[PDB]
Amino acid sequence: DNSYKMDYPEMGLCIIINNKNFHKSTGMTSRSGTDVDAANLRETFRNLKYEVRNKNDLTREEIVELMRDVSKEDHSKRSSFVCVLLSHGEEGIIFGTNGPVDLKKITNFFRGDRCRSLTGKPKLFIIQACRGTELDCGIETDHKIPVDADFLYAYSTAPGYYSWRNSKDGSWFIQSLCAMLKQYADKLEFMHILTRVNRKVATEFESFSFDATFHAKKQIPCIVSMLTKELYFYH
Amino acid sequence: DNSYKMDYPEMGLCIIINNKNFHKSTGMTSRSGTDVDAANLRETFRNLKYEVRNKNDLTREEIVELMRDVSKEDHSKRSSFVCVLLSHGEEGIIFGTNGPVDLKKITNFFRGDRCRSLTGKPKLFIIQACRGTELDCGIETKIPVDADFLYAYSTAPGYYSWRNSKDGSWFIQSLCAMLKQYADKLEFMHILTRVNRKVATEFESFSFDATFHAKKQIPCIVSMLTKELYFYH
Repeated sequence: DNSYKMDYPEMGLCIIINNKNFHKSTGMTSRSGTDVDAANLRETFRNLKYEVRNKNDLTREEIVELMRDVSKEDHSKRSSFVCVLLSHGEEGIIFGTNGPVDLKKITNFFRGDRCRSLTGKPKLFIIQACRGTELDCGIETDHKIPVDADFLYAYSTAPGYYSWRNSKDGSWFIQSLCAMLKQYADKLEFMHILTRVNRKVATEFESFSFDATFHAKKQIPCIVSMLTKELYFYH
Repeated sequence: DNSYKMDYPEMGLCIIINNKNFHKSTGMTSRSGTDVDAANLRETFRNLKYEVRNKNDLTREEIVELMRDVSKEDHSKRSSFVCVLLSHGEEGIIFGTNGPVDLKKITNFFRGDRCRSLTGKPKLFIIQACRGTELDCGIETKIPVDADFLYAYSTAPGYYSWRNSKDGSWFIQSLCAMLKQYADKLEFMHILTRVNRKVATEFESFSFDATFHAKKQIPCIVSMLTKELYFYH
């Protein structure tokens, strides 16, 4: 038994929180091309057999609340839990429409002692948001368990860095995560899928700008795993 | 391709920074039994065919200076790079014998653009050090310059890291055990996943004082790798 039990009646919920438009008081631009991401996500996870629920333009208060409700549901019949966050952010932070929520505040609702029906089941958080402003110039070659266990955070960039979005095909990371889940969810283990995602983002993408500052910029996502087991979507 | 090229003339360097004794001005206590870890790590990585270099009780300047030099070597004929840190720490920082060093400072020496002979090769950083003071109560029952890095932390962000003076630290004890048993079989991520399960299930703190009793720990895999990693073939 080196892999999670994924043959529970349901695979689980998959909450997509999609933030496109922010209050004038924040002074944050609208996130163009994000609805593409939310639609790609919804289809991908439907196919994996997740119970998808899309939420658009949520406030900081609305995020906490939705996470509170979802955490208090009964996940006994559910294999796992997934939560995708699409928005602006900084290191450790995602923005609701009216301002910042600490990621740790949304994730703690699910800590193995606050959501018993998820204990020992994989908690997955996919985060498409900036973790800072650094830009990657690239380089040429062309029993008891810990309450913090069973979490996986799949960030779109390295700590400190900007996360790139294309207005037409959505964010680099989500685009690549979906393509890769569709292609490999039936064969590969989840780390190996996210690893392939890393290569796709790292090698197939390069920013374009009339501004040399913002031009030719690269990106690598960042996989963060406190999973105790192998994770396969198929049985 | 899917897997890193691990058939260069050499596996690579495995630098082990092991700090036991700290300077009086630090107020820091000595890290009893840490040598057990350093020893264990030495045998393990030697058996993985790495050129192992052990360093004991380095200052913050010495650590930075050591990393700077290693990053300036020619790693052309080397498959990967490994550096293990055994010391006191805080979120994002490890301790020299005489004070703090930002981790980001030591890793930056090996950024794809600063260590050109390591570009496209796995850079592994294994960190046995606190990332804060929190205790876990537990519960019932062209490429990017930041690419090809992996961090094997002993704990989750914000948390303390447990060590047994005699038997070795929970994490390094489990890592070494797991590498010994599986480096010839599994891909690295899956090894480290076994490390998590092992630390999470097999270890539990004991104290006469409730504050410190029955505490748990989970390690934290941070991967910006772009390929699978097999220590063989």
